[PDB]
Amino acid sequence: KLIGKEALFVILGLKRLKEDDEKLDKFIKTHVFRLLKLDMLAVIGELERQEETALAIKMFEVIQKQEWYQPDVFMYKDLIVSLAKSKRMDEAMALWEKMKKENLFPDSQTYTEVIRGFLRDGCPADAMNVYEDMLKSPDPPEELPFRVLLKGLLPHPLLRNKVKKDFEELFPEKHAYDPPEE
Repeated sequence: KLIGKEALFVILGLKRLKEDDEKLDKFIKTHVFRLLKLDMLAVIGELERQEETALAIKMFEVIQKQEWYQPDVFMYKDLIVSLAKSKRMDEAMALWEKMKKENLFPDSQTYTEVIRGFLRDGCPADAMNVYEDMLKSPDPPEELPFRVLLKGLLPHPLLRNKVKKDFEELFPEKHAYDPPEE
């Protein structure tokens, strides 16, 4: 992608001061608060990609305070997925709960990516939580998230069988000629 000069200066400075709480906070107040919207999104996106999740959480906190801020599912998705990839499952789940409270609407790929993230980290309970949220979505569920779950839940046949049963009951016709279980 595409990272401007101010955004790049901030990213290098945050990573530089990462372990000094004192210097970091002053740097944030001095160089990060003035960032324009596009540049803040650019900085949090790069931190998330690099899995500098502690700095990303700080950026998200600054962002929420901005005059232009409006809760966005993708902004939450990106952070949660970065957290799961860094094995901060509790922080990730907590952000997912906060997202739900803001009444946002994950698309199917969002449910699926979060679920894959939790399963990868060996957290079936968290995956199932997101799965149960997916079943309550306004949208009808797509099959892909079920295939992910059934393959990630082999070591946990009670969870896997429950998912398998939710599918057959939700897609009687589709279960028949296209098993996600298979």
